[PDB]
Amino acid sequence: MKIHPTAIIDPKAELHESVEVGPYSIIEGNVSIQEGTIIEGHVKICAGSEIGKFNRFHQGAVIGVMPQDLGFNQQLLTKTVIGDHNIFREYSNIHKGTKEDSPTVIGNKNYFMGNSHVGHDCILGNNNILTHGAVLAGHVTLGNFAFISGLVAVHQFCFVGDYSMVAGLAKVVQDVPPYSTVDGNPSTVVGLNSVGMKRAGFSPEVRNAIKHAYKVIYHSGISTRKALDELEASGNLIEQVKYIIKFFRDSDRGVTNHR
Amino acid sequence: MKIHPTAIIDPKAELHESVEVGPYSIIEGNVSIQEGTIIEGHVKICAGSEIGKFNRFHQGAVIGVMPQDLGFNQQLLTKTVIGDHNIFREYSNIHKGTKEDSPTVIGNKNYFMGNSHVGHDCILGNNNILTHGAVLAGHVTLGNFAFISGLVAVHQFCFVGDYSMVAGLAKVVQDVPPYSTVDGNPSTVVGLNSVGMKRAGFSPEVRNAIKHAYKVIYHSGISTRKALDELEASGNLIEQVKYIIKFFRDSDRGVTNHR
Amino acid sequence: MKIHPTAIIDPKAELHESVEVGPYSIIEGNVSIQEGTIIEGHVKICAGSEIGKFNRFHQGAVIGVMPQDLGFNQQLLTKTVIGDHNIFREYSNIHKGTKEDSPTVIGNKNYFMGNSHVGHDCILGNNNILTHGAVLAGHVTLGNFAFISGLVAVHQFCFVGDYSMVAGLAKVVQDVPPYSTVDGNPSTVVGLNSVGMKRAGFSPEVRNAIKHAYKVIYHSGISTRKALDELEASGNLIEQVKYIIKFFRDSDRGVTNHR
Ligand SMILES: CCCCCCCCC[C@@H](O)CC(=O)N[C@H]1[C@H](O)[C@@H](CO)O[C@H](OP(=O)(O)OP(=O)(O)OC[C@H]2O[C@@H](n3ccc(=O)[nH]c3=O)[C@H](O)[C@@H]2O)[C@@H]1NC(C)=O
Ligand SMILES: CCCCCCCCC[C@@H](O)CC(=O)N[C@H]1[C@H](O)[C@@H](CO)O[C@H](OP(=O)(O)OP(=O)(O)OC[C@H]2O[C@@H](n3ccc(=O)[nH]c3=O)[C@H](O)[C@@H]2O)[C@@H]1NC(C)=O
Ligand SMILES: CCCCCCCCC[C@@H](O)CC(=O)N[C@H]1[C@H](O)[C@@H](CO)O[C@H](OP(=O)(O)OP(=O)(O)OC[C@H]2O[C@@H](n3ccc(=O)[nH]c3=O)[C@H](O)[C@@H]2O)[C@@H]1NC(C)=O
Repeated sequence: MKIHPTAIIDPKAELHESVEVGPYSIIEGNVSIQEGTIIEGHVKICAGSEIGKFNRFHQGAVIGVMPQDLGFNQQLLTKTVIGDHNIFREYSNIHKGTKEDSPTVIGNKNYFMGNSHVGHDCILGNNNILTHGAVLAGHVTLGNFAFISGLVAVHQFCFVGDYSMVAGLAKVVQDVPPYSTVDGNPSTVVGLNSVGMKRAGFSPEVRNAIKHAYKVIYHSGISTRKALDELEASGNLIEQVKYIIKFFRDSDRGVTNHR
Repeated sequence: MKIHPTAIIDPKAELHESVEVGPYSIIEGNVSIQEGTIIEGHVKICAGSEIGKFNRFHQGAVIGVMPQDLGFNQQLLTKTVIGDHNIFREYSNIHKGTKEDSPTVIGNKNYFMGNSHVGHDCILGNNNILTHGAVLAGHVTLGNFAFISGLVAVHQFCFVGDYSMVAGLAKVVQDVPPYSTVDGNPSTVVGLNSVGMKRAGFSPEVRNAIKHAYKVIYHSGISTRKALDELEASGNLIEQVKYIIKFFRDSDRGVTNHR
Repeated sequence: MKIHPTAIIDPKAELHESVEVGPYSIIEGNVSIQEGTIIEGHVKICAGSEIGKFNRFHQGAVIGVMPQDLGFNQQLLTKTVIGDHNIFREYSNIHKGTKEDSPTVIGNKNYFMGNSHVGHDCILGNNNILTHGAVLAGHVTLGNFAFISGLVAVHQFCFVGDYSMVAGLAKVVQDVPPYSTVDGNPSTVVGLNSVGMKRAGFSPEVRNAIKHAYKVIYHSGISTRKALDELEASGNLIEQVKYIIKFFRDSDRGVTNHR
């Protein structure tokens, strides 16, 4: 329940009694911080921030700061929604939404390495890793268990599928498909994120069905449109594969070129 | 006119009366800060810094710090010259000059996104954008309205032309030509920065003349030297095109290869 | 001998009397800082940190922070060993070891530019340069006089040889061989780091023997295995060349592909 005396916390900020705030941190008004959340030193939590339970914010992390959008109205009250059990490492930088009804949303059990960045209006699910120095532009969506490696940049309006991986230094300009590994500049889909599926304990049967789905899509000499139709006409598919199909059809920017 | 009590500001620092300095910021001696400039928390403004009007320095921004030059004499009094209406985002990092008569110069209406870096002796004009995590080496020159995307690195002694764009993750080793888009590792000129010229309200006539100039240079099967001569012998050219020609001739490192 | 009043330093921390600690810095218990070491503002030195003589830690540098390893036990007492005459620039980030008997080790006369990162269990020798925004993963080893340029990422378990260079933006996934230059994504060995060998004052005879060694390895139409055997059967070799041979044989991940 210990808070450092040299912390500047607004009277109105709704901090749970268990919460810890370190030296020279600054918490603004219109802030909710729930149970078990530990804040270190020099952390800034900006107005609009709704932080859940058992999160950690390491030194210099900056939460709910202004959108890096030159057309954004700074007098607006916009939000940063953060779930439970997230870790924000040193100088990680999370920006709030650009509209009253579009917050920046982070789920549970995500890990933001030092100096990593989440732009305005990003939506992240659960158990994601954003590695050191990686930057998401505004309006980037991650599903669950995505691994984004160091110094990656993700273009605005891209989706990153569940259990996908993006290697160091990759320039992502289109969607990263589920269960897949993306790499390079220009980046391409390399193949399956097998290591991630195994780590996640996917049965060999599911992993093979995911493999067959992408064999059809990417390794059968037919267009993506025809490949998706073939998969469906094939009969009853597992939900992972239905998810792959949906992901391809709903894609806004399109899906990263295959290598 | 409000300054936070926990700020360490040198008595000699020349701050205007309107200026605002946030919690735990450190301003040194030999600092001039003009009217309307707002400084947030944990900002450091180093000796030699001449800051203009209506600038903003977000949390943790570091201004006029020592050159990352191992041969530089730290006892020297060198400057960081910053104009009006500039925005320096969280943990952005601006380094001072390496000589008494060569300051680091930033003009007006520039935007430095979080964790972006301007090396010693850089010269930047007006209305430029330095996107998140981007780094300019020492002695980098930007004109006006250059857009430099996220996690770009620019080599020392490169020039970046007006209304040019550099995409994520590009490794810039030679000049970025005016009105052009550069991308990749190794980077190349992709084509015209049409989006930027339109946004800037260039007439179709000017945009087409810029297009014709580069068609000759890059798309007519002739050497750059011959292409520039052809353009001039063509008669009276618009000033944008004369600027393109001058930019190519005055280039020190040469101009980025075309794709 | 001057320490700022607003610094939070643990009573148990073993700081030499000459040491300087700037405003709003935080030093923890179980910290040794030797003679002549200057710390600026907002620097954090974490438990386990053994800092030598005449080092400098610029504003916001974070030393001995927790490993970015999700399987690491945070209750463990692990170390960060730093030698003499090192410079850590603004917001540079050094992480401690993951085991009691495996510290993170930095030698002497190294330079860590702003926002550069050394992951858990890295071993660095002397006179190395880690340029702005560059990131080393955990278990990265650098020898002596390695120059690592801006925004480079180095994969876990890679070795970087003496007097080697890695250009901006390079994605390093295998070893960087001694006296060599590595570049790109995917990165390759470009050739010899001649500039670095000359700067270091290598005689033309040694530089030529290094050149001949790599000519055999990389420019004689024979496998690396055969090339190394040929070099040895050639007779008495200089120690630089023996070092090249050893480096290739002892390599864990293998050595970066040649261009
Ligand atoms: C181009 C290199 C970029 C380097 C960036 C360094 C950032 C700083 C990081 C450091 O500070 C902290 C420290 O580095 N953290 C890492 C730590 O060093 C490492 C221990 O060595 O454990 C993990 O690395 P992991 O690679 O996840 O486990 P491992 O090495 O056993 O797996 C080997 C291969 O598995 C593939 N793979 C893994 C997962 C997956 O889902 N799919 C997949 O194929 C990957 O491509 C990888 O090449 C930690 N997480 C991270 C994010 O690094
Ligand atoms: C490889 C991806 C790198 C991602 C790096 C993210 C950094 C963090 C950024 C976030 O935090 C904040 C947040 O991302 N800021 C951006 C914000 O998200 C976005 C709203 O979505 O508005 C702008 O993006 P813009 O791309 O300028 O406008 P828009 O998306 O409508 O234009 C589409 C295309 O126009 C081309 N183009 C644009 C200008 C030009 O002159 N020429 C040109 O061709 C570009 O190549 C681009 O692909 C904001 N500025 C910036 C710098 O991102
Ligand atoms: C892709 C560009 C990446 C830019 C990243 C900028 C980071 C911020 C940096 C700034 O803030 C601070 C500021 O930039 N620091 C640099 C400073 O600007 C510069 C003065 O201009 O002096 C040095 O640059 P150096 O390149 O070492 O000396 P020089 O320019 O005379 O050598 C030219 C060529 O030598 C080759 N070479 C050099 C050494 C070697 O061993 N082998 C080798 O071949 C390199 O590939 C290089 O292209 C300083 N060190 C650094 C690390 O930049």
